[PDB]
Amino acid sequence: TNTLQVRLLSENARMPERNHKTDAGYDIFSAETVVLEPQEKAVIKTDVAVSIPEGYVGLLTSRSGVSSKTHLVIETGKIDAGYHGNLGINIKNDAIASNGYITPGVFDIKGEIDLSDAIRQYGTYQINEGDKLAQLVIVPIWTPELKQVEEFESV
Amino acid sequence: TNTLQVRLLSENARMPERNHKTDAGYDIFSAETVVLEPQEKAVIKTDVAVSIPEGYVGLLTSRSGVSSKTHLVIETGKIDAGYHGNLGINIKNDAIASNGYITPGVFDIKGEIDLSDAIRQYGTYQINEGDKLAQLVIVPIWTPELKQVEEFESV
Amino acid sequence: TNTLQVRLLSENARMPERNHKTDAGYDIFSAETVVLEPQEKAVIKTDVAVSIPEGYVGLLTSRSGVSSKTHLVIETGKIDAGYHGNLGINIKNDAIASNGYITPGVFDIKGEIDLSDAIRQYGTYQINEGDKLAQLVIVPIWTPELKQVEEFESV
Amino acid sequence: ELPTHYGTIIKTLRKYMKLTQSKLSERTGFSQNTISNHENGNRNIGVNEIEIYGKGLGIPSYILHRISDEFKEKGYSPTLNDFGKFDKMYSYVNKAYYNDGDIYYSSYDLYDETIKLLELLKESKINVNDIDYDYVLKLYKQILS
Amino acid sequence: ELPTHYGTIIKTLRKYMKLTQSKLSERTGFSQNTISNHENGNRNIGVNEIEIYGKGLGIPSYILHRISDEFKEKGYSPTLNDFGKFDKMYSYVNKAYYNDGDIYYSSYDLYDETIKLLELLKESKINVNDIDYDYVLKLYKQILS
Amino acid sequence: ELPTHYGTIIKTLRKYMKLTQSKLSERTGFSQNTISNHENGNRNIGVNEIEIYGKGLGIPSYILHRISDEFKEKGYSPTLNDFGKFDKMYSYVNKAYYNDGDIYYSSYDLYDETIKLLELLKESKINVNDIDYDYVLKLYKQILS
Ligand SMILES: [Mg+2]
Ligand code: NI
Ligand code: NI
Ligand code: NI
Repeated sequence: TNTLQVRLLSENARMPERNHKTDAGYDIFSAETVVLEPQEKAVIKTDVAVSIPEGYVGLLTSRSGVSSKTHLVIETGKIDAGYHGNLGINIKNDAIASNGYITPGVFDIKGEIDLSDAIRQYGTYQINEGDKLAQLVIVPIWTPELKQVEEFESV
Repeated sequence: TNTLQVRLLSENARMPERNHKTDAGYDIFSAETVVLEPQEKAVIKTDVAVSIPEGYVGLLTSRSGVSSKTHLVIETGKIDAGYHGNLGINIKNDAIASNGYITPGVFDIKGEIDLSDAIRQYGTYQINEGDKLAQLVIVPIWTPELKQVEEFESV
Repeated sequence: TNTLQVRLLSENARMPERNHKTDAGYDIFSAETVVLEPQEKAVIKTDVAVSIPEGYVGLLTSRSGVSSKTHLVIETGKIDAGYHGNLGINIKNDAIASNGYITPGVFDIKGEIDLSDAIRQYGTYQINEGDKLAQLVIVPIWTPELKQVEEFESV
Repeated sequence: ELPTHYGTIIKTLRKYMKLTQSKLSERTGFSQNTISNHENGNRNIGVNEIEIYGKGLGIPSYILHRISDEFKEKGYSPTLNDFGKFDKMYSYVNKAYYNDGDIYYSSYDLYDETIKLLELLKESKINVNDIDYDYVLKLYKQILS
Repeated sequence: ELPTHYGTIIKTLRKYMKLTQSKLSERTGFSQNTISNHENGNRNIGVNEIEIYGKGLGIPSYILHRISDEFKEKGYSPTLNDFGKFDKMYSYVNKAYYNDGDIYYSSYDLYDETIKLLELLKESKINVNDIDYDYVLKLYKQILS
Repeated sequence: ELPTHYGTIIKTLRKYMKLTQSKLSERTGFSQNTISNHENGNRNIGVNEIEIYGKGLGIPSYILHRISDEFKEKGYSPTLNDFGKFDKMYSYVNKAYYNDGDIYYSSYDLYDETIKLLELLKESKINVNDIDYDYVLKLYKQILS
């Protein structure tokens, strides 16, 4: 039917966005504000849910500007058909803490630095509610029955 | 024909597992016991082989519970149609070693710590034979002939 | 029509290569020489452009020999249909710098060490023009219209 | 050839699902003679045959192998013995995994997790029949932190 | 139900694209009465309806939401006011993203980036109509380093 | 337009595969006149034409470019000269890559790896014809550690 059903789970949720009908993916937005010091990990809530149809998988994955200009690393999540809960973005700040070096500055998702409320390790990121953090790409799948064999054989 | 042929290469091999006909992937099991100190890398044997049919690629990839609650990082392997050898999981422990800190404790694939036979750097993982480490997702592919052009042109 | 259009953007560009008609991907070559000390990042130019047809996405991704025998980490780029610029490989050297340890040696893409012109941190890689760094895998995609719903409902 | 205790596993399961040897054959496509021999320990059963029994029983095949692993570690299967409780709890657990982010992204193994939830209840003399989804969900999140 | 200022956003946009209420309906499939009520502030508009207006106007839907976000931060939309300039600049910006590696791999948000380019021009009293693609491209790379 | 030494590469290869200029045309779809001019150095050959010769010769096209790269580094191609040995060895190497995990996950370039295996044999005066798959496999793993 060529439509994807979407649930907005809160007032902080943003409907996913697309530029161009031909684009591979839908940009996905953080619903919360998160501070990650170096080597810190989190799963970041979007307050969005989707219904991937049978025969597909959803790929929740990174964007070139974010991953090449920051140390934020996103591990591609595989969304099953029928997972209907809150979509989460699986993230690590893979900067390394440098000896001492402490600072009131925090980096953002564009690689820029501003001034924060506290003293932390140099290299800390702060993700904001509304940051355009990831994308969703949906691809078809093959899901066969398994057969054990002693030797492989022609189809 | 909608069946996938599988070879069990040893008595430590486990047949891949699936919950639900609609699930994207087949869970894949370690056939060996491996200790990885921080920043250590290995390709971990499964003692399983598969025959991916022509027109597809197999994706040997991570699971959300493992990658979000441990420092074990899996690099998605691309399995060609016609690769018939032992499937390997490409893994790094991306914890960083903290100064001294040494310990007899080792972390497992659930993020928990137990007591080991030796003294090692704090942050060391131990993977056990039978650990549910990765999944296999199979997707169709386009494999065209290449044409060089001076300028792009409409299809 | 089963052909992929390719533009060679310079004399350092190499036409992508494939062994076997059934192989998942096309090997992709660096067009430049780049030194990456530990934790250093770059987007490495190939001087190649492609025209991915509508309904697909191109995946610019790693090779098993490179990622399992070096610390070079490649983040899979998603190439949109209609992106016609220079293809770039998104790379980090994820070795950690060890205290002092400095050296005139640099590691290559095979994990081997040779002698360089300068003194740098132990763990530095040098990528050469013509290195077989990545592959390109092209998969079909679903690109539906979005519908907001209060509750999910059967298709 | 798989171990012979698979015969007991299939018989006891067939009985639990309220199916006759004839009705199972109707869904599996085995001969009634083959089924009886399978359960009696006559014929050894193969891995591919276990996949077919699972489909006919309406149980995920991997669960039969997990039961068998219990036979090998001890000499019997507590899970098989109290399969009714496992059924009830496994259903809550699946509903949680596919509907709650805290479970979906943290879970390691739904079967082992079902068993730890039952074992926790048993240790506090609580009956599975006298509790609901929301109680399990709160507990399940506790064991995943 | 979306805010009522969406009515103004759709009217002003409809007018900019040189379309009549009847002609928009012909492309959207709404009733002329529905469109008028939408613009007048009678009917509230839904998110799904905004997706349809976008398609009919030949404007990416997300842009309407960004304009609305300007209404909420200030009390009006500079972008909506100078939409002709935004159109011109957004087109250069898109041509750059899909044809130049330095833009494609570094860009964070094409809309915000279009606006920073306009704001830079305004601060140096330069008219968008008197410059070309190559001037914008050089500047755009500057703001992405 | 590609270098003219490609003409020699295609002639010598055509001859090695025991094919006539007429029979190659039958598989490639070039004119016999075109083929002769290609080999003689009359017509320059394009990259797209090299893809077609490869298919007709039953050789992966990239190999022709690698041979040409040998021409450019030295002034001749050792590989082309001893192409029969390269053929034999490249076949072992491919069988190893697609059937053994140690090769599949460690290999960097099958062509360069085929050549290092031949060069090692030559340095110890060993004849490629007098050894088997298992000897090569052991050696190949040695050069990948
Ligand atoms: Mg790291
Ligand atoms: Ni059940
Ligand atoms: Ni526009
Ligand atoms: Ni050959």
